[PDB]
Amino acid sequence: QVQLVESGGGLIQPGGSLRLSCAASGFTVSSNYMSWVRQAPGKGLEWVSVIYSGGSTFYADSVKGRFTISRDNSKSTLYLQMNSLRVEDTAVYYCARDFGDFYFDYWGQGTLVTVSSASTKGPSVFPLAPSSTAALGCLVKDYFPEPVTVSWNSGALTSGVHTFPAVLQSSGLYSLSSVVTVPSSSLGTQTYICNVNHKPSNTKVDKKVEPK
Amino acid sequence: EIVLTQSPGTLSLSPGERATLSCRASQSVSSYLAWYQQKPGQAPRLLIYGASSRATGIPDRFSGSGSGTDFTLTISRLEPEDFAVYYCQQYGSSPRTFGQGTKLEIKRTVAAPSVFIFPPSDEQLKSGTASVVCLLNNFYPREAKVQWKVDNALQSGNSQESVTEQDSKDSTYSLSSTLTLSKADYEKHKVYACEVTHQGLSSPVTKSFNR
Amino acid sequence: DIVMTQSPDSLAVSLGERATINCKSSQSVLYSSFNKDYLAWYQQKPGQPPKLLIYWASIRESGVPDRFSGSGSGTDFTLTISGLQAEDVAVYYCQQYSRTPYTFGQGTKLEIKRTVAAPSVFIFPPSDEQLKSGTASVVCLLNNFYPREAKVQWKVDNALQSGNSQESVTEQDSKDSTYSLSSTLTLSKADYEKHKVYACEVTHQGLSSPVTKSFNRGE
Amino acid sequence: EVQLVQSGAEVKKPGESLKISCKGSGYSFITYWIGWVRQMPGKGLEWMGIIYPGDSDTRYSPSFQGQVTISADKSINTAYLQWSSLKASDTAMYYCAGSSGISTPMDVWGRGTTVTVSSASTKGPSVFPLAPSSSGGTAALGCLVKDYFPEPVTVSWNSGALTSGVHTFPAVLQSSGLYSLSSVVTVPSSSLGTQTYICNVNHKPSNTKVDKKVEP
Amino acid sequence: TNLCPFGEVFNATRFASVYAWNRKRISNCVADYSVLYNSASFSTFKCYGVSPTKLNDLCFTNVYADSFVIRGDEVRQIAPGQTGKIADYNYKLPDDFTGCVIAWNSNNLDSKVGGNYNYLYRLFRKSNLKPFERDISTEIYQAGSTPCNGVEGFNCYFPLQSYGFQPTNGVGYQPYRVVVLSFELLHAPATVCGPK
Ligand SMILES: *[C@@H]1O[C@H](CO)[C@@H](O[C@@H]2O[C@H](CO)[C@@H](O[C@@H]3O[C@H](CO)[C@@H](O)[C@H](O)[C@@H]3O)[C@H](O)[C@H]2NC(C)=O)[C@H](O)[C@H]1NC(C)=O
Repeated sequence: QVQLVESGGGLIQPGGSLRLSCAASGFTVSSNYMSWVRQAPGKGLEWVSVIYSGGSTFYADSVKGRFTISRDNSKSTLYLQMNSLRVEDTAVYYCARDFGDFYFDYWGQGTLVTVSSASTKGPSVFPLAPSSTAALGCLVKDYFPEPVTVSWNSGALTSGVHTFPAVLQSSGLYSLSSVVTVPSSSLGTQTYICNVNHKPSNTKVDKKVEPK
Repeated sequence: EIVLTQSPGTLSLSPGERATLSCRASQSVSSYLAWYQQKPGQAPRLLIYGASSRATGIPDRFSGSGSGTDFTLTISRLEPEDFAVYYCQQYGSSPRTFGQGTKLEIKRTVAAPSVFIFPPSDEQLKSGTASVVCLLNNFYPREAKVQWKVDNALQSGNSQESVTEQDSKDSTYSLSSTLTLSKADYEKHKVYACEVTHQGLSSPVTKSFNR
Repeated sequence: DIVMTQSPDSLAVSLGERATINCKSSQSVLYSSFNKDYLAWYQQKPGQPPKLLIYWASIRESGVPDRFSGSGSGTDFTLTISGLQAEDVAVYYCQQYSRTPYTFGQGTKLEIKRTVAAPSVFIFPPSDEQLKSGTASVVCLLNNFYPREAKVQWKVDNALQSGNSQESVTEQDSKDSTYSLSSTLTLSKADYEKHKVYACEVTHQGLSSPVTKSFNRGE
Repeated sequence: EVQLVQSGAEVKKPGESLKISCKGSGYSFITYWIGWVRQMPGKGLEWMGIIYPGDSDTRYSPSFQGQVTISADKSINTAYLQWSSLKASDTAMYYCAGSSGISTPMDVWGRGTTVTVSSASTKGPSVFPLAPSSSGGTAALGCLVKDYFPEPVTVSWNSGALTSGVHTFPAVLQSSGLYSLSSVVTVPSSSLGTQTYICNVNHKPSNTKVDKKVEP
Repeated sequence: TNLCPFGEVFNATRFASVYAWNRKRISNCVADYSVLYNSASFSTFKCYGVSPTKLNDLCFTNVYADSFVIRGDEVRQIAPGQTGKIADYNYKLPDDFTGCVIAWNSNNLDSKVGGNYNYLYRLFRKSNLKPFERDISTEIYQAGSTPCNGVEGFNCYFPLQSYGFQPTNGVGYQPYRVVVLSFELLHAPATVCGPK
């Protein structure tokens, strides 16, 4: 079993610094090639940097002189020090186990790095009341940056949950909706709560959605 | 640098059929190529390395072929979970480069969307803005026309659309259209309607409410 | 990063005598276990590209005469010319090539040291053709003198001139090892006709007292 | 033996780009690195950089990093040195020097390429006599070659026949951006009435030929 | 009195794999380096700290000539202060290297239709090689905490990889024969001099 877990992503102003960490288990970090691969939102994959099993490091031309890759054998962790960040550096950064600087056989789930001068803002949660198979949902509006996680009645309600991808409004903020499919029998006898979490702004909102 | 070109840009097949994906390179790389599968919301998974060798845990139905600057990924007896973007990556020379990917969706029987319309909440209405949401739930194919009609007048330019990924089980889509208006503009009209045009509907379906 | 300093800046050696040029290095110029000082000497004659004379601080290159010898080690190096000839008038540079970036010395000017020769002084009033164009130029000529050091001052009605003169000096002659100098005083036509006496005052080591050549405007 | 051939002299306005070349030939050229050396008028030698033509392995001096680009074309044994935007301070002579390997002395040198960067335009010289005046048997006369651009100017006396006693001074750059020059001759004082002396000034860049007689 | 055997090295029919690079000890002979730098078959002749044209009039206690075959893209790794798979794990030059690196394309000799897989390079090593160090180990590379017991598998990689030399590949992919000249002065009696 192999695990790669990235951390350290978040909002950062242009020209700032951000340091990414990748904890690894199931193999010896100091004995393997390791790489960082980033994927811009909605676009393809781009290789960023590699560290050889012997410690030698290489970087893509677009990030050379600004990024530094390193490892800590005692902590079994891979680091990516990012400096002089630019708007075009906004991407999901993947930790990847590299086989001899050829191909990436294991990948971490990735961490999101957003480079922008915009400020963090918590979302506003509004109900989507049903009317008399029924449907209902919650509206998550005016938050920045990504992401937002939505759940219904803690983790109880999972079937029929549709959380749409966020849209970027002309105001520069993101909006998102999560809807569920439920029978008309329950009405208000069964209580529905949507749980909205926005970690960048530390916002935790529970919204009761009852018919009107 | 070496540029990798993938064809088709997107692909659509039913379960149980065979998928053929292509990848061409600017220069020959002589089997120094690999294939990756990236399902939505998840990291890429290695499928093929060396243009012929399958990675551990990969079913035999996935097959890689080709050499030089011609490469092919063959996927036989498709399943609904095989919907993902497939990338080819070369390591013949530095820097390593990827393809732009191939979007592969899973076909199914045409399903009629279930249309729901949500009037804006009262708590939102106290803040000076109004949002009206129209829901298209569990439909196939993805192509669908959503038109906002307010007092039978076609409204444009103040709505945004979001559509979910293919469901893992029934391979259905879900679409939401959000009409955004100020509070003053919201109360200038009486009837808000959502008209949905889809292949699975004999005639367009209209869902409306009165403010 | 390695700075090379040469001593002296200018050298005057008589024909057949010994010329000594020193080069000081801010750091050692070794490269490896070869135990060789990566130092070079170059010769640049007037109007000519540099010519490599000695490499590894003592090994003269093919074709270089035997009077060229290089010595020294560590941070002190010396170039020596045993039999000085008129052909050897040039600027000599020391260069280190142990590592990049390569660095040259500032250069050492070498000239023939002959006996003192006084200059012959001539003064030329502006031509009437040039006066018609609105500008006046007065040229003072110092011919066939040594050493090159000479003080040329312009006095207009016994008033010292500043900023309106330029001097030009020839290279050392290959036969008599002498120099020639020209000083040109440039004035507007209006400024030229407001004064009468234009004097060129020359001071040189070979002159007992300063020599003055002068003329009167239109006289 | 390796020989280096450089491109011709360049006269450019400030802000213009420029690329000069240095092509090498001869046996053992495969072992040669091509370096560039700058020498401003009347100053010393400055090492700018060096390149190996085979793989374009280029090393720059820190004083010239980012100011110039050094490249090579291994198919024609030519090394280049180019500026994106020229300044007036770039006026200098640029030599290319070859060395058999790096961290070795530069044993072969090109003739050099003169680069002049100035806002001045091409202008023909005005030639004025330096008339003799009265002696001691020795007479001095000359020609004033004033307000020309660019370098160089050739000056000869009696269509090249008169050479003894001729001193053609190096040009001086005036504050106007134009060059000025003088040439003088030593002649017997008794020949002023009989002999006639003419200075021949030719300025190729402006297509100017002036034959001026210098009489007392 | 006897010619130094440079021809046996440069003109050898077979060259060694870079991980197992050959070394020829040159001693007690007169060397004529002019047959090297005056040649026209070489595409790369890079020397550091010494001029080949100045080698015919110098004496050394010993001279070493190392030969191997690598890709064209990896030729730039055979140089002082360089980094990469070849420079770190197969053949490493010192930072103060004093000698010459000579390379030439050998696609006709070392490449065959269908691929010449006889040339190997080391792919995995826990630490970089020391200068002028040869590591010919073929033991399974242990990439995890579990001992491999000599069988390839998960976290157990064979340390060597094969070049896929095919004549129709690009220039960077084509085989190149490399000869590296090392000159040693041990302050002992010198026996490798040029002609007098
Ligand atoms: C490896 O073998 C090659 C031949 O494939 C050797 O190159 C040959 O070297 C000889 C000298 O030993 C050259 O002969 C000389 O040729 C010139 C004319 O170019 C002539 O003026 C001389 O009198 C003499 O005959 C010969 O040209 C040269 N051939 C080629 C194709 O370069 C090479 O020397 C061998 N390597 C070593 C390290 O000995």
